[PDB]
Amino acid sequence: GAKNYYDITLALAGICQSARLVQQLAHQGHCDADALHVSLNSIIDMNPSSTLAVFGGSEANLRVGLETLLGVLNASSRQGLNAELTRYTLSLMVLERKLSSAKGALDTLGNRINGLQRQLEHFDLQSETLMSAMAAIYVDVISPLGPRIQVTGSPAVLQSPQVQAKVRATLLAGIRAAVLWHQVGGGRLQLMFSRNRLTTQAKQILAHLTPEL
Repeated sequence: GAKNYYDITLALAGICQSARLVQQLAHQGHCDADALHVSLNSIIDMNPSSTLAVFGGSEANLRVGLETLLGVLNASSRQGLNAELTRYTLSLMVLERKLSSAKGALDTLGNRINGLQRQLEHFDLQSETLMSAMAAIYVDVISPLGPRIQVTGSPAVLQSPQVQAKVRATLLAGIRAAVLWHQVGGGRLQLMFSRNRLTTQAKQILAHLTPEL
């Protein structure tokens, strides 16, 4: 309800989970299938009753994001594989701010997302058809609002249109988490001023998820 770090940490973890799945897809051509399922579902899972409900109601569904958030906030090379994750997280945050400023854009986005029912009737969420349809929302509605997010990895892997579609759909999940992040009190300054609170909160959730350790 009132602004709190538990909810802000969860929404940031959703942004970071998109960043990490993109990195996996760009280098390997495949990613954590359970995490991708959670992130893609967050796009279509209508009228959530809490922040955690966006991600299916269980903290375990954000494990990838919560681990990623720890390195994005505290790992400080501006280089290495870890720095790719920071670049993607910040680029999604920048693009979301452009989206939320652009008159009519969030309305267009919602209408396009609900229109995925045109294909969901016949095809599963993780199918090529749906991945392509999700990618087209990102490319048609969001990406034009700034210079492209630069995705690198294995150049030949990234030549696959199926990989490109999975990457764009995962970016759309990242934008959707960034909208939530701002709705629950996150933002540029709040992040500058709360890196430890967020880090501590993420490590507490990861401990809660691991009673055997």
